[PDB]
Amino acid sequence: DDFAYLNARVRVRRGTLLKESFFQEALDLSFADFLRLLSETVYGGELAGQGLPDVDRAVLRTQAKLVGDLPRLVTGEAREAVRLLLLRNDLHNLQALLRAKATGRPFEEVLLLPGTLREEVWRQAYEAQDPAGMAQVLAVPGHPLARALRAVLRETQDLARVEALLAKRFFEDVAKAAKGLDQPALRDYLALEVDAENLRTAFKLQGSGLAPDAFFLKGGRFVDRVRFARLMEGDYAVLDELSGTPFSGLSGVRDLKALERGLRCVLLKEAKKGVQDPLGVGLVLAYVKEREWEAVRLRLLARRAYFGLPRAQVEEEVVC
Amino acid sequence: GGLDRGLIAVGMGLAVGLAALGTGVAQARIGAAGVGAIAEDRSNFGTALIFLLLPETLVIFGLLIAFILNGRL
Amino acid sequence: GLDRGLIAVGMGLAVGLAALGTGVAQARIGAAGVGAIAEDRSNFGTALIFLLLPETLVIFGLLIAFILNGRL
Amino acid sequence: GGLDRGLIAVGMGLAVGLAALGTGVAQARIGAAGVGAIAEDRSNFGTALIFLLLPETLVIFGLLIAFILNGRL
Amino acid sequence: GGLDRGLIAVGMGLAVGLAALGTGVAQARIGAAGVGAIAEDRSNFGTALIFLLLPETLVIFGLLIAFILNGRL
Amino acid sequence: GGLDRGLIAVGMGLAVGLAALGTGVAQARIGAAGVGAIAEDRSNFGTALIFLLLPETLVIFGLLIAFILNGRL
Amino acid sequence: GGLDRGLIAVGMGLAVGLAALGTGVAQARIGAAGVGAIAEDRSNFGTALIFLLLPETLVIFGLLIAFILNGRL
Amino acid sequence: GGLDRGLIAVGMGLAVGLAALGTGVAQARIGAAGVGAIAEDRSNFGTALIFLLLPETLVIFGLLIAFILNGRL
Amino acid sequence: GGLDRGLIAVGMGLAVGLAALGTGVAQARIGAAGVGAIAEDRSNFGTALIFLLLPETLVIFGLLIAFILNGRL
Amino acid sequence: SGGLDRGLIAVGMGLAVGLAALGTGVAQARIGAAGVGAIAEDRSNFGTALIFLLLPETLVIFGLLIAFILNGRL
Amino acid sequence: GGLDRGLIAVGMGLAVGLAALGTGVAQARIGAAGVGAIAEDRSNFGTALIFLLLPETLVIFGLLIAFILNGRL
Amino acid sequence: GGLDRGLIAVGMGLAVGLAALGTGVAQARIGAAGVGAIAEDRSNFGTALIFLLLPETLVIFGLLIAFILNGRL
Amino acid sequence: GGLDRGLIAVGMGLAVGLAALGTGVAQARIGAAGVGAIAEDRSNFGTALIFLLLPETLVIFGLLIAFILNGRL
Amino acid sequence: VYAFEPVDEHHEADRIPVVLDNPPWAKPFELLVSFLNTPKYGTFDPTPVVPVFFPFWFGMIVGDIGYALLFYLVGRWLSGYVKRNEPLVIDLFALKLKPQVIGKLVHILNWMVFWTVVWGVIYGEFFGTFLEHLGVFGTPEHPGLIPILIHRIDTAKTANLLILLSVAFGVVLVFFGLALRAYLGLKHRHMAHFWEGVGYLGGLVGVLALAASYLGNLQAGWLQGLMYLGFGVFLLAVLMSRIWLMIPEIFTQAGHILSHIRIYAVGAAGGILAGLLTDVGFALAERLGLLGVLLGLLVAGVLHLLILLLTTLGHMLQPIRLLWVEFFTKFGFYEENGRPYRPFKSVR
Repeated sequence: DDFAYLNARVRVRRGTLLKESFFQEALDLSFADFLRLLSETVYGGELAGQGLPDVDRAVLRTQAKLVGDLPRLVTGEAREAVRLLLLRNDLHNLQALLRAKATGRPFEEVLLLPGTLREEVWRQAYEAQDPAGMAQVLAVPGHPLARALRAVLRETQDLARVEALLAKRFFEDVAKAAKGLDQPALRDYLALEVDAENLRTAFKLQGSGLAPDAFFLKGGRFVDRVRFARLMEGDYAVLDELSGTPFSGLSGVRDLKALERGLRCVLLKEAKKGVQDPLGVGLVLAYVKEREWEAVRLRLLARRAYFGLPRAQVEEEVVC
Repeated sequence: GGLDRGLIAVGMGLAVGLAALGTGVAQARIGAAGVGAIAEDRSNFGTALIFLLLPETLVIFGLLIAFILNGRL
Repeated sequence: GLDRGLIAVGMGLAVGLAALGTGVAQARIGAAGVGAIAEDRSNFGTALIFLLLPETLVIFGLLIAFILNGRL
Repeated sequence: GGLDRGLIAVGMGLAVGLAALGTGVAQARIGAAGVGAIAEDRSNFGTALIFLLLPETLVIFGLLIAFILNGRL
Repeated sequence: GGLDRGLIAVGMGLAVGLAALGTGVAQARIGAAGVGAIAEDRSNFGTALIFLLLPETLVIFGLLIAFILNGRL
Repeated sequence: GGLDRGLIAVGMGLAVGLAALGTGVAQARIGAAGVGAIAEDRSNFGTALIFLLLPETLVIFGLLIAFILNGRL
Repeated sequence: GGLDRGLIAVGMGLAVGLAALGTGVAQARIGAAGVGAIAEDRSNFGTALIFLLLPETLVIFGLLIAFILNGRL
Repeated sequence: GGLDRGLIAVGMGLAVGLAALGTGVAQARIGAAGVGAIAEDRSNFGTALIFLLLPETLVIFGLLIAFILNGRL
Repeated sequence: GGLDRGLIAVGMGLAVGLAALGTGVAQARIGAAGVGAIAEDRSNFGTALIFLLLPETLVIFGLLIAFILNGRL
Repeated sequence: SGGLDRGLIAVGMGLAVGLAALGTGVAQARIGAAGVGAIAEDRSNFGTALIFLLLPETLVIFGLLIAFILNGRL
Repeated sequence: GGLDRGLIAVGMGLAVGLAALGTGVAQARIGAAGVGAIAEDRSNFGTALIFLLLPETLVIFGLLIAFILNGRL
Repeated sequence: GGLDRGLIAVGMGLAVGLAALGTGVAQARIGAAGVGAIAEDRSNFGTALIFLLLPETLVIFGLLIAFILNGRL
Repeated sequence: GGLDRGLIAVGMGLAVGLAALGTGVAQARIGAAGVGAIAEDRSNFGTALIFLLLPETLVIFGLLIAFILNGRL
Repeated sequence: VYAFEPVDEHHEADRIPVVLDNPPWAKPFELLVSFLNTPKYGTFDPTPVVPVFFPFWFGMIVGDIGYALLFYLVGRWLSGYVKRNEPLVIDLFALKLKPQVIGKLVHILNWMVFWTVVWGVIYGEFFGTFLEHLGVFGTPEHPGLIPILIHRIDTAKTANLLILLSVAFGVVLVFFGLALRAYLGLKHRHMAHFWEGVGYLGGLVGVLALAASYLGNLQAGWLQGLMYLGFGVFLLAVLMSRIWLMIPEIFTQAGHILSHIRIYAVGAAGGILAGLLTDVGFALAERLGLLGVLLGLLVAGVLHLLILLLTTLGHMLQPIRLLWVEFFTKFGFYEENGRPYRPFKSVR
């Protein structure tokens, strides 16, 4: 309820963050210097021993300890708004869980990376008679995933096309909840995220040549459906047509790796404007996205120190 | 005739009540932020108490004006 | 016997708006205190002190009401 | 000489009503946070009830001022 | 009778109305959180009803004050 | 001659108006949460309707106060 | 004479206006959530309209009190 | 036959003003949700127009009470 | 004339001011959602203007009530 | 030559103008907030934002007309 | 006149105060969005200051009304 | 003087009070955005202080109106 | 004191109370942002306290008007 | 080669460290001085004005001699704790304090309580109103003992003089801060801040002169050229600066000068509260029965201790907050925060 009581702990968490020089010093190490620098970091409290999977589990536990509490301790419309921040991990968990349910593998075979719901609910949802019953088992009061499963559940029982329409309706329900919320910053942030995801899907569907109207979604502000068709076709001039929008440097780039890098850079630049509202909820989402970018960069530095990647090999990964 | 002391006391009471309302309106957000800071860490309790005590001057000036009106009463 | 009721009406408005401001502070105070208590049991006394900090407006309103009653 | 008992009753009623308004303004967020905590866990329902019952002193003081006015009436 | 009866009646009416306003302001977010908890689980419906009915003490005190004003009228 | 009837009518009118204002202030958030629960599913429609109609007790008490004022009138 | 009749009309007007204010403040978030549920699906307009029409009883009771005032004057 | 027409006119003015205030208070969230649904889908304009026009009953009752006041005037 | 004309003008002014307040209260959220839709799409200006101008009926009715009051004046 | 009605008419005209300006400012708050957000988004719909901002002035114009009618019939 | 000038000054002061209240209510969100845009870039300070000064016309009209009241004082 | 001087003082006091209320209502969001920009960067203090001090012209006009009332007093 | 002194004290009390209300309304958001900045870092506390104490000229002008009313009485 | 080269000049001293270097009589206020940031290493050290004025304003704040005796008892308890040489441990406060900070706090409490007992003798108030029983103050309504300079109960002869004393203290502090800012600008040879301080002083002087002329008393002949010269000096410094430090800045400085009456306000409020509590307790004890004076005096002491624990923190904080808001901000004290003197540790 109180958008400032959580923001106080958010500012206290934002005071405890690694500097850019901590990543600049990580460009020259031997993973033992990186282990010692991680032992001095705030994430090092979950650091058990030495090794790449131990460091990965420590980074995951540190992210769950530093970001997972913000999904808790919230109430009402503030809780419903903050629920639409850590939604991608639970969506991927539910997607691979539905894929395993359609596959028939063991319930302990899945990894089940941390989301926003109870893990015992995900364990009980491994065996269910109907997918609507599994959604009712996984039903929270304000989670949009349960309502999206109830909406898209009137197609079949369990299909891969049902999972694709579930992901599309999950993005559409995120956009609808952003339209239905009183927050001038998070709505535009989610709209830019949806538009960048649509552009990434247009890049990832290049060469398929199928009907993009089924592939495209709704909710974006910088892209058009004719622009989506021109991006589905081999027309990088439409990518040059994105003038004035957040896709400023994103122009004429045919490389999908560079396209996703520029998309992540534009997303981090848009989330860096989240410090403008010090009384709302956008600063907490900005701190969450900054911790996520720092954790992805820490995992990249850990992989580079493990397998001996050059600093030139990671120079395209520390631009922002 | 006898409509002076009651009106003066009514104005002083309106002053004290609206000053207490404004002081509580400030103290709501002040104490909410201070309690969130204390729940974040137990290291800035005095700095939060400083922000909690910074807003009492409005109610203090209201009580001073009420005492001045009572001296006029 | 005309201004005798006006002073009582002003004292009543004073005590009522003082309790209104005290409850307006105590809303966010008790909200943050209950959120801290739901976070951990180790933050009970500081939250109780922060909740009790709002009683000064009620004390000043009761003092003004006692001053008006002595004037009454 | 008349026109004083009704004014004192109106003042006591304004006191009781605005004290109930402030107590309700506190108890709104109090009961909302308590219901959220009880939905979280049923173990801390007693501390939630104590925090909810802590705002009753405003209504108690308003009833005391109304009783003092009724004694004056 | 005269105007003091109507003045005391107006004071009791303003008391009851502002007390009901404060009671509804308390009941709003409390019933919102209770309906959210009932949508979460129907097991805590009794605690939800208790948290809903807990705010009516201000209404009971306002009804008592209005009855005292009617008895003094 | 006397404005006692108009004064009692003004008091009962302020009573009924502020009581309906508080009832509507409760019913806004109550019906928002209940409409969210109904849009979730039709499984708990009865308890949601009970929680919606639960705010009518303050309006009933205010109507009793207004009927008592009319009987005094 | 011309002092008692206009005050009753003033109180009836204040009652009707505050009742309409409370009814609109209730219906605002209710209609917002109902339009959200209608945009979610074109199948739940009935319970949405029921929850919308549920706030009309306060305005009906206020109109009944105003009709009682008009029967008095 | 003194301050009667002006008092009845002041009451009808307060009635019409607070009724328009409540109608606008409903219409704010109503038109916000309706514009959000219209931007969501052009096919949802009719239900949004119905939800917008549903709030006019308070203005209709206020105009009826004001016409009753003018007939009393 | 006396004093009924000034009170009638005061009530008409209260009507016009509170009706404009309610119209602006609706038009705030109306224009906010309309500007959001206009920045979203340029093909929604003709409906945003309709949603904005739909709230002017309260101001028009208040102007009509003030004109009826001035004609009574 | 009103003695008490002349003050009451001026008080009513002042209350009308003040509450009309309050409603116009309450509208223009969210109006200018959304318009400034759109202008910081892009410098393209500044004229439409100005039109949406100036659309609220009809209430202030009607309140000023009511005050002018009160000053004329004073 | 010992009653007309004070009432006219009260009306002019209420006009100026409520006009400044509405101007500040606009300027709050206006300056919030303008300071956000200025923290975004310094290239948009002119239109931001223009939108900030756009609320001054209501205060100018209120000052003109107060000057007309002082001329009629 | 007599009834005119105290009424002019009440009008000047209501003017200054509502002007300070509107100035603080602007200054809340103004100082919120300014302190947010200051926590963003310490080099934007000039435009933040300019936007903070821009809203004091309404308080200056209210003080001028109160000084004109005192000169009339 | 008669009618002039009580009404002058009532106006000074309304001025002081609403000035304290506006000052606390600004100071709530100001102190919330300042406490957030202090919990963010213990390096911008000076500018935070400066911007916090900047919302005091309204209370200073209210104390000045209160002294002017106490001297003019 | 131990090269003891000199420090930098008034310009270009950025990485240079900073130290207090104050008198040992004023060494105890170092924690309160260093609660904020550091100066510009060539900025005026304002720590002496803290011990000059915060005790003098704090004695005017709290004038209860019984509260001074309770403070002396608590200081004796803290002195015994410091003589025990144990660390001050408060687990619910999470406050671990060394004996040096506790000894500095005890010395500051003694230096506060001396002037506090002096002003309580000036106010004639011991534990609230103990003069209701034995009239140690001498009033014309009831002469019990020697006369009080301030009766501290009525304000008909006290409020104007108290407001004048608070306004004179605030104006003197504002003038001292403006003079210190102008002297530091002349020392650093930065004529912008020097002209700004001179113009702010002239505008404040002209504002006070025109206010005392128009809204104050009669005889508007002597200060007419004073107000004209003040407005002219303000306009001339505005032309000499052209920095748009407008009438908003002058009004903010004037409000910071006029905010010193809050000390007299809080002192009168605490005195009225303590006098009302003590009068109600003494009345319900002696005049109501004269035998429940034990239980009545116990309840009165409990209520007085509760009111003291509720209000004395803010009553002590408001003077130091006003000092930090006036003497620092009038002299600047918000530029670059200084660099700390961090030598080699040898933590031992």
